[PDB]
Amino acid sequence: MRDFKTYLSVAPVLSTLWFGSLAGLLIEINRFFPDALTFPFF
Amino acid sequence: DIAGLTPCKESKQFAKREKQALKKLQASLKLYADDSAPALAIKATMEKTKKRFDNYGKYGLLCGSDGLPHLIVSGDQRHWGEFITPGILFLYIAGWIGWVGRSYLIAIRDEKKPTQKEIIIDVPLASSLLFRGFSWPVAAYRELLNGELVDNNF
Amino acid sequence: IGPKRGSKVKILRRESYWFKNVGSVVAVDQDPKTRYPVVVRFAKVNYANISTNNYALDEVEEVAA
Amino acid sequence: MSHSVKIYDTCIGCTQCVRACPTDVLEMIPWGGCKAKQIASAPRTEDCVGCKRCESACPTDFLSVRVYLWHETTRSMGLAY
Amino acid sequence: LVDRDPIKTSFEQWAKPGHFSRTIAKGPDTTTWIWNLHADAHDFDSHTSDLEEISR
Amino acid sequence: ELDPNTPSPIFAGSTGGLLRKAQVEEFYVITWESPKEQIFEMPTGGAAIMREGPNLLKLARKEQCLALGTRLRSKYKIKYQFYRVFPSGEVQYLHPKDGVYPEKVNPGRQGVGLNMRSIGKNVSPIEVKFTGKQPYDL
Ligand code: CLA
Ligand code: CLA
Ligand SMILES: CC1=C(/C=C/C(C)=C/C=C/C(C)=C/C=C/C=C(C)/C=C/C=C(C)/C=C/C2=C(C)CCCC2(C)C)C(C)(C)CCC1
Ligand SMILES: CC1=C(/C=C/C(C)=C/C=C\C(C)=C/C=C/C=C(C)/C=C/C=C(C)/C=C/C2=C(C)CCCC2(C)C)C(C)(C)CCC1
Ligand SMILES: CC1=C(/C=C/C(C)=C/C=C\C(C)=C\C=C\C=C(C)\C=C\C=C(C)\C=C\C2=C(C)CCCC2(C)C)C(C)(C)CCC1
Ligand SMILES: CCCCCCCCCCCCO[C@H]1O[C@H](CO)[C@@H](O[C@H]2O[C@H](CO)[C@@H](O)[C@H](O)[C@H]2O)[C@H](O)[C@H]1O
Ligand code: SF4
Ligand code: SF4
Repeated sequence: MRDFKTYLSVAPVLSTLWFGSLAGLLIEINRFFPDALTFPFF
Repeated sequence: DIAGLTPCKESKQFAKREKQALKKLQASLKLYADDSAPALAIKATMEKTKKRFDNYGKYGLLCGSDGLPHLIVSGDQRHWGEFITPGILFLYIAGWIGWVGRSYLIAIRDEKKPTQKEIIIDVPLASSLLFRGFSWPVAAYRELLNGELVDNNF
Repeated sequence: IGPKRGSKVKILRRESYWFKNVGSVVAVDQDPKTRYPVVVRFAKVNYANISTNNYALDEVEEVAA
Repeated sequence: MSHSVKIYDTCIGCTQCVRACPTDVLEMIPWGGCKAKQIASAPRTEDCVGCKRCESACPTDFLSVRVYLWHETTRSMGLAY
Repeated sequence: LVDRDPIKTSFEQWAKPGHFSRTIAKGPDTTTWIWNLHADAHDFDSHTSDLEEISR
Repeated sequence: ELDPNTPSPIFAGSTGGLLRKAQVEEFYVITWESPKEQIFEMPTGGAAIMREGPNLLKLARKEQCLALGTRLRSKYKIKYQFYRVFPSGEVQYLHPKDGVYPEKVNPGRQGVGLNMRSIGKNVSPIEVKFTGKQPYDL
């Protein structure tokens, strides 16, 4: 229903469903690794 | 190793921090949860900052006086990924913020009246020009400096 | 239509808002006579609420060409 | 100057364009060819204060006037009283 | 404004640049009108020259 | 005053208009026509009526007495007319002169619009050092 060469719109602040959430999933990485200050690698 | 002291393998001052400070976390002989199922200083908050024992990983990590750990990162003895490892990371992530900045933008100024399509958003995030960033191998590191954004357009 | 009337022109005066930028034109003057002919027009507004100005061929440096 | 703020433009046509401004501007002085043929930038300006209501409307395409007069009477500021 | 009415759309106004004083948000693009819109959003010199609604 | 009472533009009181500096220097005053008894708006905050006579209200300073237009022409009438009174006579015949309605053609009068050179590239700053022999007193 969405193929090739840009799509459908969206509101003024879907940024408030982008600050809240996405970014929100990141506390979700900041407790899985409840900590940082350098980091091991994969 | 360098200006401050040595890591965790020994750091006296650092040790004292572990202990007083946190463990006075204690400080509440009891405070009632003999069996009780809520008040969670008790379990972790300490232990999660704490079972962080004579281990924190081991990280090297220099630690000065008062034993709070300092970051050198000069690419030596041990400390390399306290800037570069999380540095290229900052670069890569940004730049694929604005590679697409210069994208769900350079895809509009055309067709028919295109004068604020941007207060609404055509493909949300761009969700089309999206991956162009991870789908940057090399990319702007050549095509930016040769063609398109070409000195012409400069 | 035969030569070029109003098909693409830069501005070069340095006072004019969209100066170095090239937008589109319209009914450029006919006669031998005056000194402020040529309407020009482009999308981008400017410091006034309404911006659709008239410059004049002593100049339009279009420039290459 | 003594009131010298340039609002001039090129059309100096004054229909659905600009009129506003306490006394100062008795123009319509048609110069021998400028479209709606009324031109220049002022009349006798030794009369009124310092607005920029002067543009706000109808082009000056450059600057637009403001206070610049310095030499400044009193009838030139409401308050000589 | 249409879109178009009076009387003779249910079809709601989602899409076509502007609304709020009449050489309105103009086709031609700008930012000021994005603090406009929120500010003076409630006001009454515009919406209609006629009491009526406003109290409604 | 009263022994000569010649009025026209009704009001009653007000701490608004005319005070000491309209004798000791200049004066300024507006006059007008009108149909039938109508209540107006006023400069200086107040508000009254009309009917006629000369319909000749006197006003502190001339920015004040043209505002009868900036509303007092959203209330019918060709004719409204302000002059300049002194403490003795004339020169400065204010709305007198020639024609009227700032947007017509009889003569040209003053104005000019140019300086020496026109709006063009005055990236050229201030020129000569101000010296009594080269046309910069205009
Ligand atoms: C997409 C984005 C974009 C890009 C590629 C740039 C790029 C640039 N900006 Mg910039 N900027 C932006 C948006 C952007 N900006 C926005 C929204 C603002 C707020 C008005 C600014 C305010 C700003 C200022 C004051 C300055 C710059 C400057 C610069 C230049 C220096 C980089 C820097 O250190 O600033 C870092 C970047 C910012 C501070 C911008 C924050 C906004 C970002 C996060 C936009 C993110 C994308 C956004 C959500 C778009 C939606 C995506 C869409 C496809 C769906 C660089 C050319 C500097 C300059 O002129 O020197 C050359 C100057 O200091 N910017
Ligand atoms: C009973 C009354 C109440 C009501 C119903 C109104 C209604 C109105 N007022 Mg009003 N007003 C009130 C009390 C009220 N006022 C009070 C107490 C004051 C004194 C401060 C004012 C001062 C005032 C002014 C100066 C103006 C109005 C205007 C208006 C009109 C515009 C409303 C609008 O668009 O929203 C405006 C609201 C916003 C744009 C939202 C922005 C709010 C910001 C500043 C946030 C506040 C800080 C807060 C801590 C931030 C949130 C937390 C954050 C840190 C996350 C509207 C008819 C305006 C007008 O033009 O009349 C037609 C005019 O601007 N009011
Ligand atoms: C965690 C981390 C990471 C991540 C990163 C990222 C990706 C990010 C981010 C974040 C971000 C990316 C942020 C940003 C933001 C932005 C901003 C915040 C902006 C702002 C703006 C401004 C502030 C402006 C202002 C102004 C203007 C507009 C102009 C002029 C005027 C003024 C000044 C007002 C990594 C891993 C990599 C590394 C490590 C750490
Ligand atoms: C090793 C090291 C170092 C070095 C440094 C140096 C030497 C620096 C300089 C630097 C520089 C000298 C820089 C500059 C460069 C140039 C340029 C020119 C850049 C750029 C750019 C651009 C152009 C970008 C763009 C973009 C992108 C890519 C993304 C998207 C879009 C945008 C726009 C954002 C340091 C210090 C860090 C420290 C330690 C480490
Ligand atoms: C209920 C309700 C309410 C309330 C509201 C509120 C109060 C809200 C708030 C909200 C909030 C209060 C929010 C906040 C947010 C914040 C956050 C979310 C934070 C964060 C973050 C992040 C995620 C980040 C991170 C990071 C890191 C890691 C480090 C640095 C960098 C960065 C920043 C990136 C009311 C009454 C109105 C009414 C209606 C309903
Ligand atoms: C009784 C005889 C009087 C009728 C006058 C003839 C005009 C007929 C249209 C109805 C009145 C006009 O508008 C009135 O009704 C509209 C629905 O129609 C309402 O709503 C709409 O109308 C407005 C214009 O008036 C629009 O600009 C508004 O954006 C819209 O919401 C308004 O809140 C109200 O002001
Ligand atoms: S309207 Fe403005 S000529 Fe036109 S800009 Fe000069 S006064 Fe009349
Ligand atoms: S801009 Fe100047 S001259 Fe014009 S009305 Fe205002 S004060 Fe008078």
